[PDB]
Amino acid sequence: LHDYIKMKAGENLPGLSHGQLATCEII
Amino acid sequence: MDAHAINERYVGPRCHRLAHVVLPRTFLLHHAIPLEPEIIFSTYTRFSRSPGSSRRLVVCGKRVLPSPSGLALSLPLFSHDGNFHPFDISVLRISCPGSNLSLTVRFLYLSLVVAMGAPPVRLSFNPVNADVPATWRDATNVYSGAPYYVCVYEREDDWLPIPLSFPEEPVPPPPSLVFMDDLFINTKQCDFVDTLEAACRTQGYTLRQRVPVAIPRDAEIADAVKSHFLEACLVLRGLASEASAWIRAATSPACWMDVLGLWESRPHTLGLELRGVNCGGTDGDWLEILKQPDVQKTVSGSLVACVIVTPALEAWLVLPGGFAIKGRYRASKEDLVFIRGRYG
Amino acid sequence: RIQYTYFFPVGLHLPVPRYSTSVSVRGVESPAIQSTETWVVNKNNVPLCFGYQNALKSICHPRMHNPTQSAQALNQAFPDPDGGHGYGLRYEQTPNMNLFRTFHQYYMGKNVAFVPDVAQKALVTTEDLLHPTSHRLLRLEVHPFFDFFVHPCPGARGSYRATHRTMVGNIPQPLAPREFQESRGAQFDAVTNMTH
Amino acid sequence: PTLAASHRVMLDEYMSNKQTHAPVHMGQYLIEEVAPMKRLLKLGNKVVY
Amino acid sequence: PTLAASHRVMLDEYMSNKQTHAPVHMGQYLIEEVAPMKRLLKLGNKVVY
Amino acid sequence: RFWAPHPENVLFIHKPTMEETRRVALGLR
Amino acid sequence: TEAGRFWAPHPENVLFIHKPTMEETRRVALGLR
Amino acid sequence: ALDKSIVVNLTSRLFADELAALQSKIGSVLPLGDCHRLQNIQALGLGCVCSRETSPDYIQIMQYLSKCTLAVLEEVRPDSLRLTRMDPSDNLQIKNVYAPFFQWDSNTQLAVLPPLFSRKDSTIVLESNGFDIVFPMVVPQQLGHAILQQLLVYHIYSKISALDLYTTNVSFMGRTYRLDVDNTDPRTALRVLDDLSMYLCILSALVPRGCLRLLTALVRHDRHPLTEVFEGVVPDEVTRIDLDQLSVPDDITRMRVMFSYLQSLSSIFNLGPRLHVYAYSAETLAASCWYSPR
Amino acid sequence: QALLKLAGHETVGRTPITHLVSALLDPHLLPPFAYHDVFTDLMQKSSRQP
Amino acid sequence: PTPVTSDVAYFQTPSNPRGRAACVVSCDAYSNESAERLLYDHSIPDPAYECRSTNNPWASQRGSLGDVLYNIMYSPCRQFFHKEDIMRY
Amino acid sequence: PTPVTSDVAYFQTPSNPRGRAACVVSCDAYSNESAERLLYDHSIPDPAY
Amino acid sequence: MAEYEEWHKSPVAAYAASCQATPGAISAMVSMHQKLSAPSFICQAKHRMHPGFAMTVVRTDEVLAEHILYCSRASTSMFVGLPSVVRREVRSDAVTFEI
Amino acid sequence: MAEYEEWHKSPVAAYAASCQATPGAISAMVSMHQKLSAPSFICQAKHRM
Amino acid sequence: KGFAEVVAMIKDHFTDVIRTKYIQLRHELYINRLVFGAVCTLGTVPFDSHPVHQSLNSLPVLVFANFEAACGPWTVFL
Repeated sequence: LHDYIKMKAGENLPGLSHGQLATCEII
Repeated sequence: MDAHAINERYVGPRCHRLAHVVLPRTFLLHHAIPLEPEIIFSTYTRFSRSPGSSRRLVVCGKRVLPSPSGLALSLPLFSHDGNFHPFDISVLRISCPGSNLSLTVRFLYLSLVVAMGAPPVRLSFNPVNADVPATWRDATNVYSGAPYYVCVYEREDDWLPIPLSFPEEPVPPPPSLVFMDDLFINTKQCDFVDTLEAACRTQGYTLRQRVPVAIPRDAEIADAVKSHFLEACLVLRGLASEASAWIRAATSPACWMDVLGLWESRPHTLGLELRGVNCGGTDGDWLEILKQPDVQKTVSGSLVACVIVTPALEAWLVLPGGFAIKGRYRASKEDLVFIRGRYG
Repeated sequence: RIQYTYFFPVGLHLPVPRYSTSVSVRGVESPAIQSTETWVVNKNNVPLCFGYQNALKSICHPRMHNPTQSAQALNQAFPDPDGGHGYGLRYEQTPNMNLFRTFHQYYMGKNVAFVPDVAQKALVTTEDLLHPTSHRLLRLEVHPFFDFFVHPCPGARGSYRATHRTMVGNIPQPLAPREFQESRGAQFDAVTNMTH
Repeated sequence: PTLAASHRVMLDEYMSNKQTHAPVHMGQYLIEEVAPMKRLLKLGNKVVY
Repeated sequence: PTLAASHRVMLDEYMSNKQTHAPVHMGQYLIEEVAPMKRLLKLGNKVVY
Repeated sequence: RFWAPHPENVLFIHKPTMEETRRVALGLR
Repeated sequence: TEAGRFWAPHPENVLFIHKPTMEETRRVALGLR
Repeated sequence: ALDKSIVVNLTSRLFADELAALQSKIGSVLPLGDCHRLQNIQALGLGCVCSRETSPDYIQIMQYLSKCTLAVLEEVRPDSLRLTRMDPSDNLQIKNVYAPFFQWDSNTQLAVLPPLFSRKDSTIVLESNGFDIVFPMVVPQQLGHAILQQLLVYHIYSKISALDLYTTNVSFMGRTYRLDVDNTDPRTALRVLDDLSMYLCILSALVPRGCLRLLTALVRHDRHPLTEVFEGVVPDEVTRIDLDQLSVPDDITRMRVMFSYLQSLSSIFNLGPRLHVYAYSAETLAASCWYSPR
Repeated sequence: QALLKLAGHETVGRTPITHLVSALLDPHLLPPFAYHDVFTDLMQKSSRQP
Repeated sequence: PTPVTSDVAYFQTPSNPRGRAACVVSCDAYSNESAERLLYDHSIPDPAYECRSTNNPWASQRGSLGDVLYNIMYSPCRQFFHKEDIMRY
Repeated sequence: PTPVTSDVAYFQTPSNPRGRAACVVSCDAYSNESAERLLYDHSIPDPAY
Repeated sequence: MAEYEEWHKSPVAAYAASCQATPGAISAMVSMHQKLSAPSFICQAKHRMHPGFAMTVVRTDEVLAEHILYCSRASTSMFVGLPSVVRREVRSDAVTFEI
Repeated sequence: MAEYEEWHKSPVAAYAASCQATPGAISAMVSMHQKLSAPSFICQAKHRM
Repeated sequence: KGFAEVVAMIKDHFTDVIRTKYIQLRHELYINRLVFGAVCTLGTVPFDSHPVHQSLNSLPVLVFANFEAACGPWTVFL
């Protein structure tokens, strides 16, 4: 089951258009 | 309806009589003939109680757009020594020039011969014409059971019917002489499986690896690979086909391969050629087999067995898991004259 | 001579909780009507229309209607597909008229149920088919008019073949939703002017 | 993108008041143009640059 | 084209506010003029160029 | 864990289930 | 892809038999036969 | 007199690897689009129709070649190709460079043919510009026709087949040479075979009967040198035409009409423009021909 | 009587266009229960062979 | 042609009609094995957005109707869909 | 006289009351057999819309 | 029955299993059986219907832009050769020189 | 019957198969048989029809 | 276009003429009828020189400039 939920979420980017991408969190 | 009158001037003289045949769509849906104008037809007949081969002829065919409707052809009939044989198959081979398509359509003469039964000097000018009227006569194919039409065009002719020379005693039964091909190949296949079952007895009813493929650890998987060998023995015995792999290996002048559809989940594709792989049996040569896209899915996947035939008529049964058993097709010298004549 | 490129859409369908911002318009608020046109200002400030009759010279064309041009490029796009379970391929005809025999052979010892390609698109919402967690639900929506799948021929590897959709409802929900079909049917009402 | 307005209303409202127009109404919508050239739009005598 | 309001209200709205006049209302319409000369329009004491 | 490939890996075929498969192939032909 | 590297301990091919799809194709094939 | 040359602008530059081929093939013949002075590379390539991405059309290349002018290289600069053109009647000096080496002599008769012995040899690439300059080749007319003889035989026996040593190879006296025919576009070569079929069956309806009777009296009585195409076996079809009586005043009205159609086979066996050579050297490989088109 | 105002009246060839605009009017779509000999009326009014 | 539930908020801002932006300037030099993953891969979202993968999947994918017609008069959709003429950048 | 479904937006911009634009400056020189196709040949759309 | 060789191709039944059963919903299904082909779209332009797909238009446009070119000092070093005159064509009407 | 030499002249019948059978649609059909002549136009321009 | 193309192009200029002779002459056909046409070669026009339209008393006549003239043998084609 843990390999199933990991399938539903997900170096992988070769290019980016608008800029250097930034992470967010969840509280 | 132009292709009848074209063939009487170019295929017409090179034969003895022509069999003008129009194929309806109900015949076309059964044999799956995709009507494009690129199609090259080729015809040859397979004799009986004689050395069986006639030369190959190219016959032109055109779609008839609308009183029947469908593909129109003309089949050659051959009269050796002044008469027809009743049990004498005329084979129509359909193929495209570029793509991978080969279809064999087979007709019998008794469905055709019966269906025919009811100052400067002048230079002549004789063009092709559809002026001659047609008389549409019904028929059924014996092999498939799909109806096809036969034209009879108007021209020691009305006095005599069409000559037939029925076979003489002692004779095999005509349910067995009509299907001469499907009872010859079936006994070669049933003798091929008996070499594989004899090869288990000398090894102690075992299956040894030959191809290095890792197997996930479950006891039910080890029982599943055994079920692929027994199912392949139900298929290789039941298979009796005109275009099998070992037949192409016998009439070759290279490994010949055909995958199988186990448990009827796939239709069989037969006669796939391994170009550039020499099946020598050494461990260097199995890697050239593994570069093929078919052999990777016959072993990593499931539900597909695979048969690889050498030009020396030695064949392996490749199972999923890398397991293989060496077997041998037994063809005598009298049998190779029978195969290279009618087929190759 | 600087040469730009321009684009503008036509004939869309907004989602269900429809909203407004303007206060000057009173006559187009009803969600039963759907626009089939857009207006583009010309060079000399003349507002030109754009209908499907002005867009008919390149929809009705056999390049738009054959997959042989398309299934030879998809075949070189993914050359070794997983040959799937042969569920909805064809009709295996058998000489039976006892349908209770055919009913009973198929459901007797079945233990694992298959789901086809197209039946697992008609339950998906309009956004999850476009979400990047789904390849196979998104890879096989190649063409609008047609519908692709995986065929076991040739060999032991698969290839892609094609059926035609023939209707509007055979387009799935994530590409033509439920409320679009209702608002399209209300346009069928007011044209022929029938009474229920 | 250019001026697209799926009804006659939205194109004849963006001409009226530039600021308070709606990009999205209930039935229709408007793509306000973002173009590397600007022009004078004269639909009557109202001018929206 | 000239001024042509198909009812008395539309001409009395184009006078009262030049910008937010309706070019086309539900029943009637108006043609705002695009003319090579452009005049003053004194109807009472409200003036529209 | 996977098994390691080796040319001595064997699968023992039963004698009756190979002959009971031989009975079915006779009838279907 | 070398002759001396034939019997690798982790070769590139891995068997993967999906046992639910194998039972449904046996059982239909035992229905027709 | 008449002062002529052609300088060709390479649009950016060119490398030093691809210059080694354009320097090695100096003094060769290539066609170009229009008779300008100043010129881009996109007219000098014969392979604007002999493309890589599509299959070539060997008749259409040769059919292209009687249209265009022909030009001779003399100098190569790494930004500009300097050539010289060929006026329709002009004594020039040509040099024999071409790699399948066929010896010439004085008073031979040349011909300009598409590259058929090797495609990759006669097509050098210039990827500084994204274009390939494609050379033609000059061949004496004993093989100027004898390749077009072999090429028209091949397209007949491809449709019948769909052996491989008789349908492809070209036999000059002494040697054989394999053609470079693997992937062609014969849809404009079968029109040429549909233009033999009209002239050939007309020449099978007015065959003079006296010449038919001389075959009956030669293939079985004496032994001519070139009657050994046949065996002693005469065709059965010749006797099935022979049975009508002779007619001397109707072997003039058949000979004169048959003679007129053999002026017409100079319309389907055409070469390109021709080069009448009048002086040749053997150890300099330099000829001096006389250009005259048609 | 509501479908026939969209389908028009003109013909391509022998076939009317009402047999082609909507699948509710194409007789090759059959109603999924037949108590009558519908299978033989389909063949004599069809350039599409069933 | 486009699915009917494409977004108006896409058509406001200057992007290409593919759904996935063809800005191949951003990727690495001469990595043609890696420069295809922007134009036709769908395991990642597009370089424009981070919630959806593709606006119209009838024109973005390999074999789709953008790759059928315009990818090999004048066509302004030859600008955006041709695979070889974007890999020059 | 003019049909009741004549579109009002035709009357906003300075065209002519023919319905079709009659700008014969645009066509070729000295071609009376080709300039007539602007005025009366109703296969093409009119040069305005 | 196989679902791919069929007129009714399963997403039809997904709509009918999620309706409201309202007299407006009957008008959807009658208009849903619409032959999504080429010569029916003609009959969805004579009545201004909406076929089952939206589209995106793509254009081009041209501008005669009068440009400004700036160039700094001594970016280029020139080399000017000496001119000459070459004769090519002799006809009965003209002799063509070119520098 | 000859459809061109007749009072009723088939586009009448297209209105009959497309009504809604409203009491306002009756008064349309009374005014629909209005004689389209010259000395009938006087009687509609008096009452401003 | 050179002589190898025009003989293949004149045959398509007389497609509907060859069919309307040999069908018309199939009840009786003579060997001296089989010659069908003859192409000469009259001279060369310099390329980029255009023909000029001209009407004379009317009669529209094209006129070439700088036409140098030659001759040629009559060649049969069919």
